[PDB]
Amino acid sequence: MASRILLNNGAKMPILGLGTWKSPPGQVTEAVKVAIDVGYRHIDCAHVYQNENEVGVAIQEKLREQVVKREELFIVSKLWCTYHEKGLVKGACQKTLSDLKLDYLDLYLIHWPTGFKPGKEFFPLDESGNVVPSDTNILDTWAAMEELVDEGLVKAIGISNFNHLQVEMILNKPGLKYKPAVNQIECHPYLTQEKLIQYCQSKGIVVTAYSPLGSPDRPWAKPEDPSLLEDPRIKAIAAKHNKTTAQVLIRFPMQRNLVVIPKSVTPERIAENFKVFDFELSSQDMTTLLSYNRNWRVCAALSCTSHKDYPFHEEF
Ligand SMILES: NC(=O)c1ccc[n+]([C@@H]2O[C@H](COP(=O)([O-])OP(=O)(O)OC[C@H]3O[C@@H](n4cnc5c(N)ncnc54)[C@H](OP(=O)(O)O)[C@@H]3O)[C@@H](O)[C@H]2O)c1
Repeated sequence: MASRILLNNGAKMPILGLGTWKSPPGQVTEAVKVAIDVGYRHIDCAHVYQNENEVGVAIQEKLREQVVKREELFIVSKLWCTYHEKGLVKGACQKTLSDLKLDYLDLYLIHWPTGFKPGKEFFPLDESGNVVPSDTNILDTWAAMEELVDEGLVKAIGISNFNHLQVEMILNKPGLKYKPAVNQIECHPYLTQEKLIQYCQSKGIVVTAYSPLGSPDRPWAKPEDPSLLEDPRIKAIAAKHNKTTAQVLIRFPMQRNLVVIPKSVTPERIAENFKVFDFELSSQDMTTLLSYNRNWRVCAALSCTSHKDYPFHEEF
């Protein structure tokens, strides 16, 4: 298992990174510090997570301690939906850079294909409970992302939560300057993403699997929802390897040539979750885990189902 995957800009992206959604500001600094100590080099961030300042504190400390240098880190962030207007993209990226205390990102993603009404609220809703969209489109937002590469603010650009037709839109764009390097999508045994992964990989786009543990901390979880970490069939695979269920769930996407970004703020779990380069899942294990697909999404953006660019009406 090589620890990095080559992107279309010649850079190498660590296949195991630390997620930071719902890592509270009061805990994320320690989380990132520990992660860096134990070998994480890739950190997945976003302005919408409201903790980039505190991620930045951790990175700054570890740079100053001489634990890592900047070139060894792979820092990812994402353009939030309220900043899809071409005139807002650079300022949104620069806010992220200022909070992270960095002068470039290794990768900057369009967080969702859906643009929302610009304003202070991250999720502007109307009386029907539906999001208020913006008059933005994928191709113009992409052109604004491209300018960030041209200006040296980001080394690579990509997308997140795009369906294959939305990816195709960018790929077919007249005058395209940079292909998306990465599509970051939800992926785990209950949402195995065979078709979208095959599509992206065939196009030279690296896939990053988010919510690989099934995001048990997600805010809209219901008591009846499937729970991957507690699935006894996965516990059984883990026991056979003398590993934890999380370790199996992290190794699974790695063996599909995906990048994976498990989130924790708990130091012991951060360290444990990285110990996935000392075992292999068998063909039977992989097949069994793939067979658990139920097309069950934890991140279905249910307030956005009427947005013109909602990604999940399409099969993939
Ligand atoms: N692009 C997008 O739209 C999008 C959407 C969702 C997620 N993401 C990215 O993907 C990252 C990962 O997804 P996620 O945060 O949704 O969920 P996840 O990584 O599937 O699961 C995170 C949860 O698992 C717990 N956990 C972590 N390690 C564990 C272990 N060894 N044993 C037991 N529980 C463990 C964490 O608890 P503690 O933290 O309390 O230890 C947390 O509650 C996010 O943080 C974010 O960076 C992106």
